[PDB]
Amino acid sequence: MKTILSNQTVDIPENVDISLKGRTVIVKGPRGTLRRDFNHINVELSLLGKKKKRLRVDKWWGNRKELATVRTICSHVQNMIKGVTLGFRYKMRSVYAHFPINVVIQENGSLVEIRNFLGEKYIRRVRMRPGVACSVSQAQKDELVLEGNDIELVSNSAALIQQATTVKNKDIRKFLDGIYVSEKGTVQQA
Amino acid sequence: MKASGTLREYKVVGRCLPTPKCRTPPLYRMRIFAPNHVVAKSRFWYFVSQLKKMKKSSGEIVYCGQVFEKSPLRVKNFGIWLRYDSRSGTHNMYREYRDLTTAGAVTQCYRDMGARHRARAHSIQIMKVEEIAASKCRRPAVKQFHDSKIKFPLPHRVLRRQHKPRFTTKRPNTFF
Amino acid sequence: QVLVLDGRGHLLGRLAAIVAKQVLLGRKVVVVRCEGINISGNFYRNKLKYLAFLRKRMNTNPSRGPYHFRAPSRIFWRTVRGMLPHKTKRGQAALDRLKVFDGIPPPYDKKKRMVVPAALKVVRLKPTRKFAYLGRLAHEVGWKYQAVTATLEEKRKEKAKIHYRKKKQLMRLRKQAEKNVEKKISKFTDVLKTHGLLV
Amino acid sequence: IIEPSLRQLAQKYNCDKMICRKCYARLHPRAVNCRKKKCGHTNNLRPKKKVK
RNA sequence: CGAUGCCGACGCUCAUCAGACCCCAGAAAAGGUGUUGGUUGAUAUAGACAGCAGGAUGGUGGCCAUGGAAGUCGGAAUCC
RNA sequence: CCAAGCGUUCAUAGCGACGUCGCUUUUUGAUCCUUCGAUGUCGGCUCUUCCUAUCAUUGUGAAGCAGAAUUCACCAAGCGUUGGAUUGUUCACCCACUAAUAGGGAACGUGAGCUGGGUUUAGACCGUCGUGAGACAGGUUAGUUUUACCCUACUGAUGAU
Ligand SMILES: [Mg+2]
Ligand SMILES: [Mg+2]
Ligand SMILES: [Mg+2]
Ligand SMILES: [Mg+2]
Ligand SMILES: [Mg+2]
Ligand SMILES: [Mg+2]
Ligand SMILES: [Mg+2]
Ligand SMILES: [Mg+2]
Ligand SMILES: [Mg+2]
Ligand SMILES: [Mg+2]
Ligand SMILES: [Mg+2]
Ligand SMILES: [Zn+2]
Repeated sequence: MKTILSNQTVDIPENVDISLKGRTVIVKGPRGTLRRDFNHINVELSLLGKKKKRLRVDKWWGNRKELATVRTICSHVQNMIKGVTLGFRYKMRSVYAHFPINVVIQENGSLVEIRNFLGEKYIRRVRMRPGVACSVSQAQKDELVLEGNDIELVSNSAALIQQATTVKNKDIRKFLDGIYVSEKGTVQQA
Repeated sequence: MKASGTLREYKVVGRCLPTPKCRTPPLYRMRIFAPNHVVAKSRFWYFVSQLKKMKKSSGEIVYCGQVFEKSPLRVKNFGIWLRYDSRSGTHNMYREYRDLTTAGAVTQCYRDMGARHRARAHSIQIMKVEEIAASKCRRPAVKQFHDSKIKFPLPHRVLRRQHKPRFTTKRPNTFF
Repeated sequence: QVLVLDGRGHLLGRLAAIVAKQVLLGRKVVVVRCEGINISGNFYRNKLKYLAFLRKRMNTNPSRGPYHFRAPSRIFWRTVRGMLPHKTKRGQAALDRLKVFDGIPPPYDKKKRMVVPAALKVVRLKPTRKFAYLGRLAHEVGWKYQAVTATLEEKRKEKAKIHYRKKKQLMRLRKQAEKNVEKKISKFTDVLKTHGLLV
Repeated sequence: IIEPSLRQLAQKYNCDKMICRKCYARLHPRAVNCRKKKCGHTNNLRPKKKVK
């Protein structure tokens, strides 16, 4: 049954500055500027509140499927507020039994070379997504640190450098090797 | 039956035939919804024959009148007690509607069992219609209109009369 | 004396079904920009739908059986040809009035072109339903001149934006001459106002 | 040979899943219905056998 | 292809194999947290459903039947 | 499909009784609808294309997947699936190689394409049956395989608008 109104409301903090050209929410803050066009959802985004303390989304006459697109939007806008005010840090470890996974960062973080994965001679080169800066960290024997503003980019480049290192034609229950995302977090704390 | 047009709301009474034994039998009122009195008397006999040991030949129709609405200018909440058959079994139901007339809400119930359950007009058997207070309704599709300050926009006004300007210069507008 | 229909935003079978009647009514129709036409239903579905058409060839000599035109203009022409008696000299004469194009060639680039609101996608298609561009679909089913039509289209939009600015200018002048002259057109304006032409 | 906490990661991804007895899909641990259209989103799942 | 080029009514339905009208020209058992509508039964400010701990033991390692099965391999038991 | 059991344990890794629901027309039947002023009736050889119910190869999911080998399943018919002893064989069987030596269709593809070993005229032999002439999905041997120059299709060759 079509519901008359279904709406939510993200609460912007005073530190962020947000505007929208229709369904194109642009969010500017301490770390950058992120824009995510929502022209494929058919809702009403209102930048209500003076000084724009909050953003309110409305779906009028929406079936059950379209009522889902409400909280999805309100969660992407809060993941842009978060990735613009704090950042996205995808700390990830490397698990190897015998052959050490020798990883190296080129191009100032926009490319990763993985050598000696399972003692192979193929050097996996993985181009990062534009905006995602990988860097070997310290205090941890073998791990990487991915950093960025857009969670879709950070998480997808982590899925790229995780799926690149997969075991083939073996028993993936015994051959537990790879570069797995251990911790999802933020650049600066809160 | 066939729920043609809009159904009227008929009040049919009828009695068995007088005999030497029962010098006068009891009258039996029913509350039929049908296109016209000719179909209303036939559903009166369908029902009376399914309840009492009484047939159209063995009886007579004492009165078949249309009962109008007592407030056709007040939006009401009608609740109906269906009884219908599917391809496998027969089920009782209870459906609610917002309408102005009782026969209106019953027409909307025939078109609703037709839409949702593909039940032809002859499988359905209305057994009780009752105007319900807004605080006794159950279906959330009907409770949602019980608001005093209701407010909503018509958001995607698709252009009708697509063929009067059939060949036009400007493109259609849907925001209004 | 001619219809110039912009194919952008229109549905394929609805545009065809409407063109194939004016053409049969002795009216010369020119469908332009046949790569803006978009069919309903998700892309990959419409791909599998045209790939199945490609799979229907004459088994003994393919140089005879169904011809599968890969351009959007000729796909539209081919689908209008299904709504015509193209095996009679009044359906061949019909088809001889249709004239389909990709992009807007320069006979019709400088011409106001009509629209059929009985076949548009915004009008005929619920907003939450997917669709497939006939241009993209022709590119992924064997159309080669998509990247050429694209540049030749942007090179046109840049040229038309100048005309539209030189016309908003010719309408600011006229909107201010209708104020410098308002003193001596004051008697010719009320007569156009008491008859609903100028209100 | 390996550390047990780094073994918990790899087991969280490679071994700790559910399998659809009807299409052998690889579903997250808290799965009740398969996600593949080729089995009918069946509710007949099992745990991914643990290695020995 | 003659006739809806009605500002036709109300809902249902997304199919990466849709559907489309007596005879009729093609399908079933069994399924689905796809979605829509119903039926019965529970609990919910004596605060629920989720979500993030503790604690599951004394008798008892119960009697039983086994090479031994100790809250967990079998069976009547099934009480504090 | 359900799931009593099998599987050290554990119904569903892989299977599965008792039942039960379907698909196909490459098995044989049932029918007799078309053809008896004739549609050349078995195989093999040659040649094309198509099916997928996948043997191998590509990319993958699952195991009672340590590796190696091997089973189950998916998208998938692009590309392959052989050389020989015996038999007229289809089928079968064995040797050898191989990645694999999967199953099929097209008037049980294909005789104006071949062959003619089998079947299936007339000659003869043996066995059983019949008093006999003769009979035998019982063995044996010898036994005429015609025509395209027409129309289409296809292959190439002129040309036509
Ligand atoms: Mg192996
Ligand atoms: Mg057992
Ligand atoms: Mg004949
Ligand atoms: Mg002949
Ligand atoms: Mg012949
Ligand atoms: Mg298959
Ligand atoms: Mg043959
Ligand atoms: Mg022949
Ligand atoms: Mg011959
Ligand atoms: Mg011979
Ligand atoms: Mg002889
Ligand atoms: Zn599954």
